[PDB]
Order: sequence, then C-alpha cells, then structure tokens
Amino acid sequence: MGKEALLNLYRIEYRPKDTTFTVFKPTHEIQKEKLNKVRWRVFLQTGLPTFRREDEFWCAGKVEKDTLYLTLSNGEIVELKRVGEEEFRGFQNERECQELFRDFLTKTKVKDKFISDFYKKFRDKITVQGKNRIALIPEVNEKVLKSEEGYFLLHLDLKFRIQPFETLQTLLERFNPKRIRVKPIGIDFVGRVQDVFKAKEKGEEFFRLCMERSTHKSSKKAWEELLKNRELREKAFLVVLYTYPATILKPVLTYVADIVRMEPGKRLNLIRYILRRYVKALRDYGWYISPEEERAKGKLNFKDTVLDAKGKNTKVITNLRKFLELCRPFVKKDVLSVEIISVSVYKKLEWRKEEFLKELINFLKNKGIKLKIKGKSLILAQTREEAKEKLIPVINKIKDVDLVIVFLEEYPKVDPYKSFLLYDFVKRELLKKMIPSQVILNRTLKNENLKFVLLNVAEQVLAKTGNIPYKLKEIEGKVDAFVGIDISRITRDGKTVNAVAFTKIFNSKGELVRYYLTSYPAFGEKLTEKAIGDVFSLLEKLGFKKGSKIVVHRDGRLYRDEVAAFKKYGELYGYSLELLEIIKRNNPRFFSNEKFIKGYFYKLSEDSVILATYNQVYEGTHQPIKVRKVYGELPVEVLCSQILSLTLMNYSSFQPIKLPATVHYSDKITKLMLRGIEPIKKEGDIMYWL
Repeated sequence: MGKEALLNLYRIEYRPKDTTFTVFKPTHEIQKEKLNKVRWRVFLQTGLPTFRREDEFWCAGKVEKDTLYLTLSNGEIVELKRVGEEEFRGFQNERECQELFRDFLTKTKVKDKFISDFYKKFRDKITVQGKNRIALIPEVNEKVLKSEEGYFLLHLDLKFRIQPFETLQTLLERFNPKRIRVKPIGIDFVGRVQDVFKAKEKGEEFFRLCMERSTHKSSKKAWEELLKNRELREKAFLVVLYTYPATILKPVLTYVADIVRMEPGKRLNLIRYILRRYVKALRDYGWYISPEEERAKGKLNFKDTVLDAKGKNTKVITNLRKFLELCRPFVKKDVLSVEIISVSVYKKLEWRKEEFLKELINFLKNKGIKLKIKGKSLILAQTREEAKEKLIPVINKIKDVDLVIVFLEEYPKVDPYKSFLLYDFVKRELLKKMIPSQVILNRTLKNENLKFVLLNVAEQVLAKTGNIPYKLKEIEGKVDAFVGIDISRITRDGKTVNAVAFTKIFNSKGELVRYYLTSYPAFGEKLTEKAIGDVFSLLEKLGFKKGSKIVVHRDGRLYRDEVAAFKKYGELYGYSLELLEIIKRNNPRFFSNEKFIKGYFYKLSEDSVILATYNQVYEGTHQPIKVRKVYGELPVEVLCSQILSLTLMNYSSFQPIKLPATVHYSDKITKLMLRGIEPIKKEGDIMYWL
C-alpha cells in the first residue's frame, strides 16, 4: 500500500435500552412508492421516529391506538392496523438505520440548531458586498452505508453553495443567461438555464395546469400568483431550465474572491465538529457514533503496462516520457487534414506557434503520419469577442477534416453568473461538430518545455485521431470486451419523450473497437429494450460470438429495466455478462497525504467499492468514485482493477483522469446531444471526445 488515508464515514449504531417499538401493518397492500410517504406521515401523526420494514412500520416508542388513519397527499386515506409491540434487534438494511436516524435529527432539530449557530457565530462575513451585488449557504447531508465488514457507516459531508441574495427575475431586467446553475426557492434542485421567454405568451390555462401539479409551497404560490393576476403575467419572464418562474430562482454560483472555505484539514475537522453535537443530541436515545474516521482497506494492483505496435513496452522502457518518444503508434489513418485556429491579442506575431506546429508536424512525420494542413484561421481579440469571432471559424468552413488545432489566449474576466472560458467553449462547440480537437494554451507555449509539450500533445493528438500510440499489454481477467453505455432521457412530463444513448466498445486490450451515439424518438416506453438491443447487435456485427465475456460499464445508476434487458439479450446472443454502475457524484471523500493513492479502496456492502482512480496531483481533497457490481461472476477486485487499467486509455499520462475510458465524457456527450430535432445516427472508431 502507501500511507494512511481517511474517509468521512463513521461507524454508527443504535442499541437503545428501551427496545420496545410499536409496529403497524396496513389493511391493504403496499403501494411501495407511497410507503415511504406513509412512513413520513406516520412519523408526524405519531410524533415518533419511524422506519419501515416490508409492510411493518416500527415506531421508536409506545403508541396506543389499535389503528391509525393517516391522510396522504392525494388526500388518500390509508389505515394502519397497530399489531403488538416488538423488541428491537438491530436494523436489517441501511435504509432502516437511515430512515430512523434522519427522524431523530428532526424530532431533535440538532441539525438546524447547528445551521442556526453556524450562521450567527460566522455570519461575520458569509456575505460579501462587492460592486455588482453574495451569500454562503452551508448545505449538510447525512447518508448511511453498510460495509464489507458488516456495520453501518454514517456518511457525513458538508459543502457550501454560493448564491446572490438576489433572484433571476431581477437580473433579467438589468444579462445572458444561458448555461447558469440556478436553484428554485422552496425546491432542492440545481438546474441549468436554456431559453428565457415572456410569460404572457402562454395564454392563461397554461398556468392553470402546473399550478395544480405543484408540490412546493414555492412553486405553487408562485404559479397561483401569475394565474390570478394578468397584471404581472406580462412584465415577468418564465425560465426553462421542467420550468419555473424567474421570480423563484436564485443563481447558484461557482468560483474579488476573498471568501474561500479553504483546504480539507479544516473541512474534516469541521465535519468532525458537527459529528460531535449530533452525538450529544442522540446519545441519550441509544445512538452510538464512532469518533474515528474510516480508512482505506488498502491499495489495489492493476495491469498498467502498455506497448506500441512493435512490442516496445513500459515494463522495459520505464521512462514514459522516453516511451512516447520511441513509441511506434498503431497507425491506421496515414494522412491527416487539419485546420489551425489561432487566437492572439493585439497585432503581435507568434513564431512560437509556427515553431511548435513545425515541430509537431515533423515529430509526427517521424512516427509515419503526414499531417497535411488544410486551413489556417487567425483571430485577433481582447475580451470575449473571440466567442463572437470564433463562433464563425468553427461553425463555418470547418467541415470534417481529421482534427482542428486551437491556440488559445486567456483573458481576465469572470461572468458573474454564467460559466464562460474559451477552452470549454471551443471544446464543446467542436464536440457537437464531432471533430477531434487539441486546444493549446499560449500561456503554455510561452513558459513550458516545447519538448515536454510536444510529447504531451502528440500523445493526445495521436489518440483523438485513430492512431493510438499504445495499448495495454493485458488486463486482469479474461474479458473479450468492455462496453460503456450511457442512456440519457429528456423527460417533459409523463413517461419520457425521446432519448439518446452513447455506447463505446473496447476490446480486451483497451482499444476502442467502435462507438455508437444515437437518439431514439419514441411512441411507447420501450426505448431501453431497443437501445440496449442495438448494442448487442453491434457486438455481433463486430465479431464477438457465443462464449464471449462482456463487462459493461453503466455510466450513472443502472435501472431495473436496463439490467433485465441486458440479462435478456445476453441470453439470446449467449454472452457472459458482468454489470456495473459507476457513481461519480456525491461519494465519500478521501483525506490523505499520500499523493499516490490511485487504487486506494474501501469496500462497501452489496459488492460496492469506493475507488480512487487517480493520483491526487492537485491540491488536497480527493474525490473517488463508487463501483457496484450489479450482476456477474467476477470478484469486484478484478472489475475494479480493470477499471484502473482502463484509466490509461484516455491517453493523458501527464494530466490525471478520474474515469475509465469506458465512461469518460459520456454524460457530457449524451447530455450534450439532447438539442432540437437533431437526428443523430453515428458510429465511428475514433475517440474524438478526448
């Protein structure tokens, strides 16, 4: 292994003295979705923390009423029949522990008492002035997880959200807004803005519907406003992130700036604090919460040896920088056409670009790739007219070449609400154009080593263009292919509308054998059956037959229906399958001084693992990911190790990458190809996304 690393996870336990709970079975059947509603109402009506088992509802206390009549939201009346009392013997799942634990936090108010005092004892400046018009909302969440071991773990994490004590309806009277993380007043969701329109435009019966389909005092009272008042209906704008009125939306802001919550050291000790109070508030009730953080079980070993088209491997030529200089690419597209876009402030002259270009073209010639230039496009600018001046070179003559190289200048700005920077801009615009791109910052050409950069690019470029410089010598375990898929669905009410699905198939050596990006407009909600289908269809049309081992990488979380479709077809094509979800959001965080923690892991219960897939060569707090084996006959250790190995296939060995080549830039593309009646039906064998 290496040197100790910590996780914001704390063993939690509930061994009360008074083990008596009152259970209540229903009269009819468990509407399940409503169950976790029915439990909440039981809490309120009963005033006792409660948790649900199958049908039974256990109340942390004595309740006398041989029947309870809780009234759900639908107004629906559910009757719970109080069965005898029970002697509590530990929770069964994490859900129980969590349900019951979150109640106490409420009946106790301890969390709010904290946010209360945090505000006072610190509002000393959680608010800033500035000349433009800033808060500091302290979001705090509690999760409960199990662990390979067997005990429960309280996942405590705190993050700060920054938004102006201003709203959107006010700003759309002063700028863009476009892609702006926003937040509805009485709602818990952060969306992005799309296109703001005038509210009058929607007649009147529009405001009727949604005004009833509201489940937020905010949304509701906000809709009613506009509905019973033609007066305002005109002067106010309706924003479409789902959609609400700009009068109940506050922009969530990202990182003049003299208010930073700083490094982890404190962060951990901050949660350490919050943990203490919690304890003090729930000790008298039988709750035991360990003061010691949880630590990585150990480091994982993965096959990390790559080789070129001649066999030269890194097991031998160990110096990666040297390797790249001697690698013999698995070239396939022998001649490349490329456009060169150049952004530069003032009427200057850049020999630096010319130097590099010549060195690149030549350095690639030495590898056997003639990089024939097609078009040069010089741009002068000093602001963000670049966006306004590049919005052309890009969506213009740039019509399929093999790559586009961009030399960017960086300007001192900051859009107070929207995220804008030529890097992200250029990149995203070329992603839609589905063209492989290499952004080279002029700041880098001026101060770095033209040689360490020449390499640094070459590797990126080669890959992006189907001339991968190397591939894995082998990966742990016998797998015939690694499939990575991401299905993203536009849901404007009801059950779906249309969707998009991106699939990438790599072989056993990590080579991208084929990708398939496609959208599915639909009638019935039978889009999964088809979507997943096309993947197997492509696996046979590729050369994989009965007996094949396929490891699949579901981007977000796997849905019951998708799992069945996989198992379903897998049966038809006779393929062996292992299913995996790879959660990249809201996971516990590692706290260490190791630096080389890549492979550091923590095993969770249901075959899940918390995996560090990258060396933290960036500040302090490391954000791992979660890997859960949904189905399959391979140890998670292997599946994890395979993921680590496949980290290498993003061909970026100087800038650490978190996700495996299989799901890297999926949500992004998938989330990105959801625009207009854009009908896409493309497959290729080039990792243009890199």
